[PDB]
Amino acid sequence: AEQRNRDLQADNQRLKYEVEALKEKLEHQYAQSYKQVSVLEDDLSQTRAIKEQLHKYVRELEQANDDLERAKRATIVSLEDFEQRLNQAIERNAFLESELDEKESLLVSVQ
Amino acid sequence: AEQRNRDLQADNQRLKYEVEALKEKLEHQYAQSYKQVSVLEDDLSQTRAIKEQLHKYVRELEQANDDLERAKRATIVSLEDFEQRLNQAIERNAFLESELDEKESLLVSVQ
Amino acid sequence: AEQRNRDLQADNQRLKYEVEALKEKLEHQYAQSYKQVSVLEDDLSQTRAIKEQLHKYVRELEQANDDLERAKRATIVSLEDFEQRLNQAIERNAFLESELDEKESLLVSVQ
Amino acid sequence: AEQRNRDLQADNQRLKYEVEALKEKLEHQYAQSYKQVSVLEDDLSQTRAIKEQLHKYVRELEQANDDLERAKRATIVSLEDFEQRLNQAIERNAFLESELDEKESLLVSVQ
Ligand SMILES: [Hg+2]
Ligand SMILES: [Hg+2]
Repeated sequence: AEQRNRDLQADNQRLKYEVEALKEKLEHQYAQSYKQVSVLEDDLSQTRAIKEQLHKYVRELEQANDDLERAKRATIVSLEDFEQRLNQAIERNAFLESELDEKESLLVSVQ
Repeated sequence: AEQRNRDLQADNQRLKYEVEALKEKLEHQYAQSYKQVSVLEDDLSQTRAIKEQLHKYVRELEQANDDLERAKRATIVSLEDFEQRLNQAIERNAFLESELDEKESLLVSVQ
Repeated sequence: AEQRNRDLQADNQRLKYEVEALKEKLEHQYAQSYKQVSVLEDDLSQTRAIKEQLHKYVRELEQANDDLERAKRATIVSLEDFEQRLNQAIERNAFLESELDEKESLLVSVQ
Repeated sequence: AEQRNRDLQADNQRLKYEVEALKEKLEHQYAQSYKQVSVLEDDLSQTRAIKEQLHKYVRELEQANDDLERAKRATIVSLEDFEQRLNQAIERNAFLESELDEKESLLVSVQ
């Protein structure tokens, strides 16, 4: 009965000190995890920001590809209208030349 | 005087032939130049037609050069508009990279 | 003295429970923090890869752009060469006109 | 008698001056005809020369045109290469965007 009291007293003090030690590991572990979660949350913010920028980046490359398309069509068509004009000049020149052939036929008959 | 008759009649006959043959040489000529005049008139009409055609040729060349300047502008402008969209994407890319380094800085501290 | 042993035993049982639940909490928190840090370390190497890819691959666009500008500059040069030739064709033709004006007045003079 | 001798003389003198008047009409016709044929021959030679010049010069414009077409096509090849590279960039950066979405999910899950 007294033996038992003694040893209950001894186990009581052991377990109180164990509880105190663990409450302290838990407080360290906590402070730790709050700090980690701080950066996780920062990482989430910054990540979603970067994902929206990448999405804008894809949209912008698409727009550049549309403008490239337009450039290609603008140069070809502009150069095509020019050609129809030069072809009209070349055609007039071929006529000038046939008329010179007829003048030549005229002059070469002379004596 | 009789010696003189057979002589002057003999010599007026020679002149009559000379006249006859000069009238034929003049007629060769009068006919050759009649044709040449005709060719000359025709040459004048054809040279006038050819200068009018040459005038139309210069108007076409002049328009063709106008249209080529047109095509220069349309090519340069449309490609400049592409470049402005391309530069915009490239700027977006530069900014992504800057955000990723901001994020790398955040995470290098993790341990 | 019996009551005293009962009181202490019940104290000692509540302390032993508190000890198990503290150790259980510490473990489960250790394990969760551990899993968070792995995530962030993985996010670090991934960020470094993404930044290096965007650097490499933007270079490929500026390089195609370099090749575009070169081709475009050659197109302008050729356009401008062609404009010079057209200016010169115009001037030559002007001189041909004057010379045909000269033939006409000659034709008009000998007719 | 002597009356006839005078008579034949009036005819003789009348014929020498006919021969004179004819010889001079012939001379003026040759001055004239030479002037005409001279102009026609020179025109024939000038006409052939003008035809050569027009032909050489239209062939320069046509060569300049080929050269411009040559630079144009290299520009379109450049631009088509660049379209392929933008299409490749659109796909790559949509891949990266997906990676970031997957990372965001993982960061959420680990809280
Ligand atoms: Hg957040
Ligand atoms: Hg890495």
